[PDB]
Amino acid sequence: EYGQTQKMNLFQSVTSALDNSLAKDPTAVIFGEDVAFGGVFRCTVGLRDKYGKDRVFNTPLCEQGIVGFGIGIAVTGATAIAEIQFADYIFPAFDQIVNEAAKYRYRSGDLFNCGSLTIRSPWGCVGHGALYHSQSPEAFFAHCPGIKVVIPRSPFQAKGLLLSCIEDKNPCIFFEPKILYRAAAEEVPIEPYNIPLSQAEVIQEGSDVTLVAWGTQVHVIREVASMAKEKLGVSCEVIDLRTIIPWDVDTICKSVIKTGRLLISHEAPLTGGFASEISSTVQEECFLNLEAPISRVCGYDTPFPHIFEPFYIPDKWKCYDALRKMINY
Amino acid sequence: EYGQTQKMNLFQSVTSALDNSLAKDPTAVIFGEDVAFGGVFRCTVGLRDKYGKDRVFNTPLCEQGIVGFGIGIAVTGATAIAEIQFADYIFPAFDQIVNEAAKYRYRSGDLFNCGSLTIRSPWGCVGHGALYHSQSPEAFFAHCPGIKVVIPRSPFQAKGLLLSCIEDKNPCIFFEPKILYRAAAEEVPIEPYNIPLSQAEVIQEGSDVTLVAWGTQVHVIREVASMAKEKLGVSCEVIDLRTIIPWDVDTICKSVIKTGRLLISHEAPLTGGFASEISSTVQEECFLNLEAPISRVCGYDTPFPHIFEPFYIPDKWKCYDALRKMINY
Amino acid sequence: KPQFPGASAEFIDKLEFIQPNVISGIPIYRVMDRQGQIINPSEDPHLPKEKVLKLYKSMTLLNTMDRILYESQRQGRISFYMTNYGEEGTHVGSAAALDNTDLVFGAYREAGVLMYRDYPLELFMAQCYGNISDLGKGRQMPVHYGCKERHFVTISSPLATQIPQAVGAAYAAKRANANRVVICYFGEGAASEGDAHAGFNFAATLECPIIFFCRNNGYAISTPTSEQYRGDGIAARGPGYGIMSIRVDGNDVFAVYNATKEARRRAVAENQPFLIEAMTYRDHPISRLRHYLLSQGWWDEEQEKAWRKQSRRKVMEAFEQAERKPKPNPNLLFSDVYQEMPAQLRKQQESLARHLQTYGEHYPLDHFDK
Amino acid sequence: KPQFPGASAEFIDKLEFIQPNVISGIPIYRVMDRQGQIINPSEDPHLPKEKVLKLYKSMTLLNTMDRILYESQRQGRISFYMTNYGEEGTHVGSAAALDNTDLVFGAYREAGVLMYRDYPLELFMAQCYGNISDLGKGRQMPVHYGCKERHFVTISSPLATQIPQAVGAAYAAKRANANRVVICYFGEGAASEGDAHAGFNFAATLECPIIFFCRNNGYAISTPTSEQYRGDGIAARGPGYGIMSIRVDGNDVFAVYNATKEARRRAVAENQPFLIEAMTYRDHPISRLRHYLLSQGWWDEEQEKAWRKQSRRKVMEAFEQAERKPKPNPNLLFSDVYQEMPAQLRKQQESLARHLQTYGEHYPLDHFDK
Ligand SMILES: Cc1ncc(C[n+]2csc(CCOP(=O)(O)OP(=O)(O)O)c2C)c(N)n1
Ligand SMILES: Cc1ncc(C[n+]2csc(CCOP(=O)(O)OP(=O)(O)O)c2C)c(N)n1
Ligand SMILES: [Cl-]
Ligand SMILES: [Cl-]
Ligand SMILES: [Cl-]
Ligand SMILES: [Cl-]
Ligand SMILES: [K+]
Ligand SMILES: [K+]
Ligand SMILES: [K+]
Ligand SMILES: [K+]
Ligand SMILES: [Mn+2]
Ligand SMILES: [Mn+2]
Repeated sequence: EYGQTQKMNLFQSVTSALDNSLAKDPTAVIFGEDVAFGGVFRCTVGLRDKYGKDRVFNTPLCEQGIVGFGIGIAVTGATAIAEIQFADYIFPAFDQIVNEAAKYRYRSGDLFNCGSLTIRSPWGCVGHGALYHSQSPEAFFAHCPGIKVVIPRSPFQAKGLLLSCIEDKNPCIFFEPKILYRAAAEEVPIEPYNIPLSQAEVIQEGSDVTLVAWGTQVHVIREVASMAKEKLGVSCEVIDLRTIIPWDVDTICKSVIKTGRLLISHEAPLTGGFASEISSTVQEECFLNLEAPISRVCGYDTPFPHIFEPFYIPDKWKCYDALRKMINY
Repeated sequence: EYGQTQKMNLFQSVTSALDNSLAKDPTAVIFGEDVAFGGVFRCTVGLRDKYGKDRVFNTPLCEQGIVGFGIGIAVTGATAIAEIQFADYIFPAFDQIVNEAAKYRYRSGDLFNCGSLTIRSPWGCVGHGALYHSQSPEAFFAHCPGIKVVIPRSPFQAKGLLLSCIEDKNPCIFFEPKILYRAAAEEVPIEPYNIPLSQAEVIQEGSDVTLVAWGTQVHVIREVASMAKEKLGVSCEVIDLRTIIPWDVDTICKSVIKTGRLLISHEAPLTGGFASEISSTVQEECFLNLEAPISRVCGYDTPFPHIFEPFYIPDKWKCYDALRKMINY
Repeated sequence: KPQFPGASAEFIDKLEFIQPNVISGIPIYRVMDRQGQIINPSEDPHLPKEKVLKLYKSMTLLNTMDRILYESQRQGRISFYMTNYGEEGTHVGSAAALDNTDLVFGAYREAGVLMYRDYPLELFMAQCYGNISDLGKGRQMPVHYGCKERHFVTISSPLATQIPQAVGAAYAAKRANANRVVICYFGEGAASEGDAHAGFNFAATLECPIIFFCRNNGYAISTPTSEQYRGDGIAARGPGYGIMSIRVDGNDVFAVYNATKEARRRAVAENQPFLIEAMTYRDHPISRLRHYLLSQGWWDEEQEKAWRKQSRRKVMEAFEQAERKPKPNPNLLFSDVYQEMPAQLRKQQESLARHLQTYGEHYPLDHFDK
Repeated sequence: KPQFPGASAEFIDKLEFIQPNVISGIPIYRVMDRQGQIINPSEDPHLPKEKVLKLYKSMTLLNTMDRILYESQRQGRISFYMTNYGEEGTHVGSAAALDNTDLVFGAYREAGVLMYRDYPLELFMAQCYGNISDLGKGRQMPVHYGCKERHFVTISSPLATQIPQAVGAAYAAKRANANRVVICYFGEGAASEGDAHAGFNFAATLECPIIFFCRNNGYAISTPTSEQYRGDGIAARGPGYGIMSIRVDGNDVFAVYNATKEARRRAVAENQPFLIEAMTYRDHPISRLRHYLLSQGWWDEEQEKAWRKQSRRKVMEAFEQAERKPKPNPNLLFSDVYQEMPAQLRKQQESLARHLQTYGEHYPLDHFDK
């Protein structure tokens, strides 16, 4: 389908996407903290040697600077691939992302833009990351028209989605689930290929209930589907959202019109979490089809704890129990 | 009920609250850009003369510094009342608010806190503010456990809610609707009084539909209620949310169990807006009572425009039309 | 003898704190005195008469437009305005020392750069009125100018955000082998923002061909510089980042020109940042240049009168035209949020169209394009 | 003759950029050489034997604990650790020059300050293990220490955020007439953050009794200082903010002590900030102090051996105890988010309790308190 493949874990698939990008786009540069020696999660190994120190380089330790600097590169039309070392540390750049990058094209009447910016950042829980190496900030960014927010669930998906982000003519934030960096490998095409943005993927068809998640949590809901089938004889339709904004309203609504039930799950805290936007939209569009209340199985409304992580996360049991109750409603 | 009153507009009611606070709390200080001469919206007039330059003072032009500095004052137990000149400019302080202020008590096991911090900032549309003097950022903050977010609809409400914020033992963001600063005055008690946080107010009882808003948009929904009564014979229950987080789930759900319909409105963009959290929660709790889909009448998913403002805002006609359709569903 | 990677320095065997020199700070570079007289002949740029007249007419035309738009604002004809009074020389002097294609990032005091670059009066007006001629499609507040043709990046309200962006554009220019420099203007107040520290440091470590131009007029709204900083202004910060730095008299168009011209030359040749801090008031740049012209025999009272009349007429002609144009179609509030309009955003646009069909009487549709 | 409010300076009639002096930067203050010999007798603080022994045993005890916890981390007994190797002298030397009640803000290299302040081994361990004895209730990553009794504000992972907070606490101290100073530690990497520019500037304009202590060890993770800044380290930035500044040899506990003691004295008397940049490596502070002790006749090989044994035993005793304690009740993941638990948060806590009743077999409840 896509030419020769090799087994790659998620960090390798990121390197491959970045390599493909710099090979085909002579404007493209990669920068951030500690990117030059290959990055703290290895995502840029070999790239400075292959493409040159003027193209893969370290910045000072200043996230607001990293994003402002990336916006400026993109204003000249050059492809700027910025790294933020953990998603938890994207906040100092919030004003540059929200007030500047997201608004740049609109506010200038399209005289200027920063479409050729992509910000990539490790994201989500990692077992022991605690408050500042665990966060999933996508809902903060979801309320900001003018940026795209994209989160893959695997190495094949990561390379295709990241290539799309890099090439998309809008500033994109690409969140890489860091617990998957060295998890299982899968076959990934060596040459470039794209997966469309704003398109959810139905990974398993079903008829009784729709399950929606993104990132690592897709694997959790896949397992929940299996538990529901085996233990309850319930047929689950499993959907990976992939793009947080602009999101694929049509695919989710079509599924819920068919099943009549929806459960959305994410690691991020419940309140103001992106599940609230999906839930309220699906309720508006599929109201007459809803057999039970749409359920949200999310992280608790606390900071992300160190020793308590096993009790914090919306794991397969929490999702399964919510599902069981919804099936019984 | 509250002792002697005087007519005050919203800026005067803010000054009165701040005056009352500094009179009764010798630790309290007020600081930010241009606060010393009385502020760009007059909210601090006379306070430096009355209480001293060490208590009401200007900072350098640096929002991340203003909030970090306020957190430090609060860590010593002193009351810190920080001003951010427009809510649109709160973003440079996002990391200090979200990673630091909101998490300070939790992450230290309550060995340290910044409960005595309050951040006040002008908020919402003003007719011609465009992208950066119009914003309503409350949904960005709603996803951050550990902060409170409070928005009044009038001078009486502003002084009582602000006094509560200042005295509350948690870091609070108090958003002052700037289009109301010099709008109509009302009677406001001269002496201090408190309005509880996390408590919505039913301002008009009704039986057919529940309307929820906050800030200036409360006045819009009050008018919508009047239009619905006169034009449709529809009885609306009008609710001012007042606190965005932690929000008064119980008051809203009780109302919707009674009416069976809900319309939520806010100036902020629809997607990821706080109406999504209210809608998804009410749907979970009041599912069997819902006669029609919960409707959200919000700003569009664009930056806030200059010349197009009259067409952007969720005005009384947009709310009325949504309501009419919901009544007919 | 010290072996530390973080700094290159000797040992010292006695405890001595380093004291800032603020009472006698970095001196203020001057070329002409208040009577318009050249002080040091070896520093005279000897600009030709046509160029110097262009500096003078650019400044005065800006001042004429300021007067009229400021009055328009007082009447609520436009919603907002920021004047350039006292700024005219720093902007026209520096713009004259740039290449036409050098990229400009700024704030709301930079209209003179556009005026020097022959930005039409009709387009300054179009932006302030948000009318159909505005390429910004009426979306921003007045005085938020931008011109892709004249390499003047659209202004945004959040202070200092353009500083690290300017550095990124300069890095990209370096790679492109542009032989182009970027200039970035900001006030002394804005220099307190974290983004200023970001931009200065990145420009030095990443070796970018950028001029940082700080306008120090002693105030940021109500805040005097005594409450803004305690070092020797902004120029004294440059050397701490490794940035070559100078302070100039912002009322002296020649001192500004000379410093900008030399900064541009070296920034582009060496790929290193330069910082110019221009001192002004918030003894005027226009007066001082007029005195100079009057010495060369290059101006006189008759020419001053005719130009005053001609410039008022040109500004009035643009003003009247701008007020009479319609505003853009309200549809334009939805485009350019992304390059391509998302289906869900198009849905919102269709919902406005339907709404206006039914409730349009309640909207000021009179003067919007249809 | 210049009349500008933004700066105090003369005119100059020739164009001259100000060049940074980076090749011969601010010199490095030294008190003892690498052989532990005092270089300049007038600078000797002549600390008494008991205090100097305390400096030495604090450093070595920290080093003993580092060795053991670093091995524990390699085995996955704890999830994370940061050592203090090379940091021991800057932290113990500076802590010794402070008052017991002076408030400390820091980052993850500041454990030695707590060790000097007699923070129990059991509590360093409790935090790394997240066990029932941790007053932080197991919520943060290892090495994120805090102690209200010892005036050591809890560490957080985001770099530099504590810098403007430290300034606010110092402003409040000033008002309280504390006669207290705040010290704020950060690395040379962290100094690149916008919050560093915020803290330095606010401390100067608001006249705060604060010591900024920058640890320059030449690297921020993989990034050498050549990619971090281009001025003369961090000390050269101080004077640009109006901040009295000094650079010291961080391998010299006496130079650190002297500079911190004098900074504290003047900060508290004058209500002005001081910046100390301590140069280290990432010729060790412990070795250099040992040589000094050995000259005074204050230590010898027998005492070194007995102390090595005693300190290993004390650390081992704490280690074993820490590993055997249970973790806190999982309920504690809900408290202190706000002072009072919101009803909706209590609802989430009840939902976890119900969940664990039914699915508890699937949770590692074995070693959590009940
Ligand atoms: C981040 C941010 N904070 C605050 C403001 C409000 N503000 C608009 S202009 C100004 C003063 C700017 O002073 P300076 O940079 O010295 O420029 P000047 O107006 O003197 O030319 C302020 C505080 C803003 N636009 N952006
Ligand atoms: C805002 C933020 N960005 C990035 C990091 C990741 N990080 C943890 S330590 C470190 C290097 C810090 O260097 P420095 O301040 O020089 O301290 P040192 O480790 O040398 O003692 C980095 C980049 C972080 N914790 N916070
Ligand atoms: Cl502005
Ligand atoms: Cl600016
Ligand atoms: Cl850390
Ligand atoms: Cl730090
Ligand atoms: K992109
Ligand atoms: K409070
Ligand atoms: K700007
Ligand atoms: K910190
Ligand atoms: Mn100024
Ligand atoms: Mn370092």
